[PDB]
Amino acid sequence: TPDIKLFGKWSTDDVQINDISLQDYIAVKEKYAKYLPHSAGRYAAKRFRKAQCPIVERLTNSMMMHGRNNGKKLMTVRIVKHAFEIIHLLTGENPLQVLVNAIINSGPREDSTRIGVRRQAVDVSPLRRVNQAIWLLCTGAREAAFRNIKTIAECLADELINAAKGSSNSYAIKKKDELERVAKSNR
Amino acid sequence: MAVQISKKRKFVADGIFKAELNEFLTRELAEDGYSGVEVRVTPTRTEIIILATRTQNVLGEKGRRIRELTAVVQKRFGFPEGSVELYAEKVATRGLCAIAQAESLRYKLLGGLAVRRACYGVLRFIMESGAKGCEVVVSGKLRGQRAKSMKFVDGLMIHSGDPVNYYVDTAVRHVLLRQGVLGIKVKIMLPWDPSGKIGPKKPLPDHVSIVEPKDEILPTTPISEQK
Amino acid sequence: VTVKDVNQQEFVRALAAFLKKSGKLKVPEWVDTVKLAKHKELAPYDENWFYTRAASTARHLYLRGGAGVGSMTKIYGGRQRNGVMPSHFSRGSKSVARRVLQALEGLKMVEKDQDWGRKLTPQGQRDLDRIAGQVAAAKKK
Amino acid sequence: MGRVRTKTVKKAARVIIEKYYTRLGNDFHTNKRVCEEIAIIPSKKLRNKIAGYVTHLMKRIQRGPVRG
Amino acid sequence: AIHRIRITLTSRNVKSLEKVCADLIRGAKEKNLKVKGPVRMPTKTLRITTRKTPCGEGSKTWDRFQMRIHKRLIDLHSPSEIVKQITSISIEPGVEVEVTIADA
Amino acid sequence: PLQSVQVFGRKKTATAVAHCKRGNGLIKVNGRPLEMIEPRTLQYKLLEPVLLLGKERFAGVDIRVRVKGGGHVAQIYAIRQSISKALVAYYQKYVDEASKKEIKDILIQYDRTLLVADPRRCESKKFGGPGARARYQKSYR
RNA sequence: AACGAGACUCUGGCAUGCUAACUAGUUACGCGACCCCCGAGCGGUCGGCGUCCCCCAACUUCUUAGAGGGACAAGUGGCGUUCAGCCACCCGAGAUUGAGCAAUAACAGGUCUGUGAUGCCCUUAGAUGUCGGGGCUGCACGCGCGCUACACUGACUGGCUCAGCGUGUGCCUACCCUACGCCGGCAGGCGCGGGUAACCCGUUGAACCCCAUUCGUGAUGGGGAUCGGGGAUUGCAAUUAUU
Ligand SMILES: [Mg+2]
Ligand SMILES: [Mg+2]
Ligand SMILES: [Mg+2]
Ligand SMILES: [Mg+2]
Ligand SMILES: [Mg+2]
Ligand SMILES: [Mg+2]
Ligand SMILES: [Mg+2]
Ligand SMILES: [Mg+2]
Ligand SMILES: [Mg+2]
Ligand SMILES: [Mg+2]
Ligand SMILES: [Mg+2]
Ligand SMILES: [Mg+2]
Ligand SMILES: [Mg+2]
Ligand SMILES: [Mg+2]
Ligand SMILES: [Mg+2]
Ligand SMILES: [Mg+2]
Repeated sequence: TPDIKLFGKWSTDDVQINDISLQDYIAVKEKYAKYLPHSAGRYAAKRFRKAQCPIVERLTNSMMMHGRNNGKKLMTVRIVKHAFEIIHLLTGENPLQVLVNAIINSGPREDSTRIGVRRQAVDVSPLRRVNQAIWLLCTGAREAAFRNIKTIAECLADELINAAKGSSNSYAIKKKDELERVAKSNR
Repeated sequence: MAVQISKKRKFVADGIFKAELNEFLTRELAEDGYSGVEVRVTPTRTEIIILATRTQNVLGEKGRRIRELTAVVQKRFGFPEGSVELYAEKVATRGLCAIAQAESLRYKLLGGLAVRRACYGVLRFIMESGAKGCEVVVSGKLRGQRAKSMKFVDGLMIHSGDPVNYYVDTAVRHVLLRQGVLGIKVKIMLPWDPSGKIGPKKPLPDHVSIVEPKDEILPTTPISEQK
Repeated sequence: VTVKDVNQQEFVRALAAFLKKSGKLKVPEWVDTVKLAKHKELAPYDENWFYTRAASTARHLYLRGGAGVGSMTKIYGGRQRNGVMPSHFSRGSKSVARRVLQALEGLKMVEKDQDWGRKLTPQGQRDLDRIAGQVAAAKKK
Repeated sequence: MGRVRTKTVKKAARVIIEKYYTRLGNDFHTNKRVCEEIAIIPSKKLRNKIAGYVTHLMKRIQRGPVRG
Repeated sequence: AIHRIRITLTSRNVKSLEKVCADLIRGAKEKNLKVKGPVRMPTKTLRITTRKTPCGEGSKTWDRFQMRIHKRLIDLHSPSEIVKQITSISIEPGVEVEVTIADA
Repeated sequence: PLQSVQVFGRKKTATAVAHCKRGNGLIKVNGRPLEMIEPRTLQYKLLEPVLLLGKERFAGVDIRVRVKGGGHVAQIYAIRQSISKALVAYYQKYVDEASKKEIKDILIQYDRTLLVADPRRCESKKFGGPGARARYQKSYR
């Protein structure tokens, strides 16, 4: 620990990416362990510099969207913080493993391109699998807590939980299944 | 005031003064080859210098014109009597001052001459006096009722970059005739006088130049001669 | 301990009770019908707002001498929403800040400075340091 | 990108080499000073570009001879 | 006797201003006048941004003119006669030179 | 015998100067302790160097930091870079060389911008748009 | 061979190397003083806080601004007719900051309402060259650039804590930026000072952001149109509401 940063409280060892493709594109442990999801981060400089970014800072960045949320990142770090504690209560598992499983369960691996309403099926790159997973997971929390009495932190944890426990009750998994079904039709 | 004007207003006011004096002396000494003023505020006095090509015409008979000029410059700008002091001077190599050639061509055209003949005469003069290049444009109703433009270029001429703030002299002059105005534009390139003041120093940026030495001998024998 | 070594949001909270524990620091009469700045919409929630603002003004005078009313009203100035037109920055209320500084002088806590302005007395630095020590020893910082 | 030198740089470097062939070496920070002292380049960026092409030419003249 | 005197120069051209200030420093130091080095105050930048066209037609382009005012000051401890001796020589360009008799 | 060193850090027009001097602990920025710098959401950000080199390296020095410029987040990075740039400079003048190149590598492996500032600055606005790259809305018909 | 491109100029990034500074500072202690034990201790000595006061202290790290330096596809590995060059990497403040300037030829583009630039035509004393009043703002409707919102990633009320580019007393022309004391809920008023400015406003206590209260999915405490009544200031004059 004196040389192992957790998150303040969440240990980042004993977290297993159980995919062979999506690893090397999910920067959780052993070199990307950091105290906070907030760095200067000149990650948008070259083509693939983005995969070296910690995944929690890839979610913190994507969560601040739709107009009156742009640049409000210190508001977007406390959201992830309050959500990880909700996740640890509702389940009991290390809240980073739930995030990794949710990212794995919601990135589509087949998709379709408009060509020549003609579409043709193609297979998704791993980086695009991670990007689509993050975007889908954030949009679900956004649309779930837009006029509810529930808070953006309860619904983000709801989304992550229903995604890691593949249930089709999360917005991200309904959307994945549609893209892969529409792509299977156009096969 | 008890506390005088601030530095910003002071410098802006100096510039406006110089511009108005230059306009005034332009509108008057045109027929005498006026080519610029140099306000040199010296201890105890405000000295103004007028370069020109015909200095006798500037001062006149015993200096009546020059004294009238001192008089008006002292009346209009509010100077204490005895301060404004004015000098005339002759410009060397008049063929390289654009304003002089522009006004010369304007009066040569105002007196009746084939516009091509006049433009080619001034081109000849400007290039003969020593100049990397010149360019004279005349725009207006030349030979008809529809306007046109006639451009006479010669030698080298640059249009782009910083080296154009020096290395070129530009002059634009209107000339009114029996039917509408004509526009005269003269541009000249100064021929890089090193350490001199007929052109600029500091040669063109893309002008790397190499020197070649000698006195190196290949025949050699290891002799150590003493002194 | 010093005043700078402790969380200031609890320091203001303790000093407000200190001020509203003595009976001194006579408040104005218009305390219940005043908006506190041009750019506000309602009266302050907290009924005993004058003691909190006196504590705030005192802790502000501890940190910079010679403040005077025209700066207290800049220290409490914020944003004004002009309805349909864009928002701008706005000053606090001179009457409130002036009455607060006059009520602090009525406690020997502050004095009018040598250059024009207001400043803490030696007796005010002591009352702020004692409350700082009390706060530090309370929360075991 | 760019990094394609211009004829004003290449001709200057070729002349500098063809006259002072024996003063020029293989390192850049010395060729820079040599070309600074033997010629008159009216800029510092141009000086660096000329001295950087001189080095790339010298690295070739040590092999088979160039044709300019 | 001795006096604390302040010279101030200001102009729109750096080369000639620095040349004048340096020659003044030298020509005053050679007589052991205990000069105080030049103090470079911030450079002022007047800016005027105008429309490029008369008449209001065309694409909406603009021109950005600007003037720059450089300022320096020198401090000397010397009799005023020597100050007027040294300050009134070799003033080539349109730089200003102001002398004040007591500033310290 | 005096023994001290002053260094600086920058991030987006926000300078932070740190003065390191032989003493005991006491990393103090602007007179207040390091645990009470305004945004406490980034509390773990200006604690990283000491949480990286251990409390024992900051045991013979007394660092005092002063900050001025930028905003609430550009100053956290200034402080966090300045104290590291200070401990690395104090270890290379009054201690051995390997003793400084060890902590230099410990710091520069976990994160750059702890020793090397980054050159990103705001870009200028151009006429014809609300910012540097955006343009106003085009309108045919 | 010439122009344009490039070169060029301004700008942003780096120098614990140089030059040198009460109209900028740092550190030191000379200090002196306030305060609290907050530490050993006693409370003193040692310390801790200070935009509290001084130095004919030492210095230039931060500030200022001048001179030089520094980057060249220079080093290393691939791909290249082994040429011009391209990709990757080490070292590095940086390996692709941003603007200014810009050619020949042309358009029945815009400007006679910028001009004591201007040709021709018109008017010239019952004037098309001056004062008072009204208009340029009128409203069934069509269109363009935009501001504020549709709320809980929020509104409200308190507390806390950070900028940079600028401008500032006007000649005809009469008006500038404001400190601090008092008075008033507020807009605002009275009284006395500083500044022609790195000197005074000013250490420019900016907003979003940060930390705690109240609200609770209801066109609601979201939103702030429309309209009634009252109070100030600028001005010679406010109605068709100037602010
Ligand atoms: Mg060219
Ligand atoms: Mg160019
Ligand atoms: Mg913007
Ligand atoms: Mg050819
Ligand atoms: Mg190679
Ligand atoms: Mg490196
Ligand atoms: Mg460029
Ligand atoms: Mg063109
Ligand atoms: Mg016109
Ligand atoms: Mg006409
Ligand atoms: Mg008009
Ligand atoms: Mg009239
Ligand atoms: Mg009228
Ligand atoms: Mg109109
Ligand atoms: Mg438009
Ligand atoms: Mg608020």
